[PDB]
Amino acid sequence: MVSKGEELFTGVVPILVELDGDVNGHKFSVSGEGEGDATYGKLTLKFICTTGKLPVPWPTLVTTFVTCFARYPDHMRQHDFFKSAMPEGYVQERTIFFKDDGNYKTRAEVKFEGDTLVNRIELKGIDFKEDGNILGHKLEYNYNSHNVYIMADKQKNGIKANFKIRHNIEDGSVQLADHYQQNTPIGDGPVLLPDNHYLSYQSALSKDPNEKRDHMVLLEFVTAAG
Repeated sequence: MVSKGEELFTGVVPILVELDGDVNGHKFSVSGEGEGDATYGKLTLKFICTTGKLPVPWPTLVTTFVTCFARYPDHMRQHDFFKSAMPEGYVQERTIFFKDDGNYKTRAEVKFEGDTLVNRIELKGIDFKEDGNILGHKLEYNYNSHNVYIMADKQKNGIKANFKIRHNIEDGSVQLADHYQQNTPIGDGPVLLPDNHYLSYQSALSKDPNEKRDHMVLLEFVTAAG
């Protein structure tokens, strides 16, 4: 049988992303739009900084900017927490510790508003070096592939994960961003709590040659595996 959650993702779904951020008192907002195709694990999104110049590097926000679009192959259907929580949705929280620098704390609600899948985020960053790799914009505009290990969090009726993102620094070195994550359903309904598994990610960042606002174009693929 097909679940309500699964059914909401059988075709291409429009996405809206909204973020209000404050990093060391540098306040900013970002809007994003695009589409997700969960059958292929495929996200196509464009983000705009609506407040002017983004005060942090775009790559540092990629993980923050909708895992309900992951491709869960048929044999893993009973392990797809993210879709099972829909349409009421889930809260996705992270702390992201930038090694030798500050940290982001993010809280997002991911849910449907009509036919649009919305990721609404608040981000708070503190303890950054005003001249470091983040506030000093020393990170390359690119992105590495990663596997993320997902575990059930039974107590919380959700999932958790921790994983390392390594951002390439302009001098050939790497800026580690250690991610700690917890997701919990918004509604009171049942969800699917998964066996341990992983998600394989690839992300490509580009620019729209006709766009004059500070922005990022993201093509991201995410597939579940045992």
